[PDB]
Amino acid sequence: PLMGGFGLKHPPPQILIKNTPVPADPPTTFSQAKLASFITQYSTGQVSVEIEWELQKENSKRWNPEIQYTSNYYKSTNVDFAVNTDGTYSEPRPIGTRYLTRNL
Amino acid sequence: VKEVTQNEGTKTIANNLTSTIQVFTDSEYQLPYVLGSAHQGCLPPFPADVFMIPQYGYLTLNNGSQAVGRSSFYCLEYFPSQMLRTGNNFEFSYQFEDVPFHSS
Repeated sequence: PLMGGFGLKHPPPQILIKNTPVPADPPTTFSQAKLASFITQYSTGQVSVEIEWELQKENSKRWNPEIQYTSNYYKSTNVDFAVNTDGTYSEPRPIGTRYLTRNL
Repeated sequence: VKEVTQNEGTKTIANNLTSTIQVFTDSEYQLPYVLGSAHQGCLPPFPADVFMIPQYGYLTLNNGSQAVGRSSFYCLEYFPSQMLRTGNNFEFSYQFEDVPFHSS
């Protein structure tokens, strides 16, 4: 994929969900038209998704130290990747996956 | 293995029977692979020639003459190697991965 990712021919199947419509009271005399009056309704719940991953361990004889992703050592008004005073979560910067090195 | 010394202008060479050499093959491909750049130093075409073994070096990421943080430094003594004296010999075998016939 050009955005980056894992191109799949059979990707994870998309999951669709809907509230089953519940009609408001129909008239007492039959009518051909479909029922246009419904009960205002919504649902809530809990969802869980668990992905197993396969890792390729880094095996390298490089002598000197790598470059690692490290949080800022210096003080700050609030922790990065954590809530602020108002409870708003925030992610301060995009984090790529390439800090290790290999030989080309 | 032969030691050579200089006394004034004369030269003299002599066996050192206790001396060793170190040989390893990099079979995990963990080093800069510098073969295939068509450098000199191959075995001579003609079986009766004696050839000098070329020096190993490698290049790494730079900016100008300076080095960047991803620059790797490799210490070749940090591998297991086999130390051979004059009575010892060395061997290894290798099996090519399937490749298309060169079409001649």
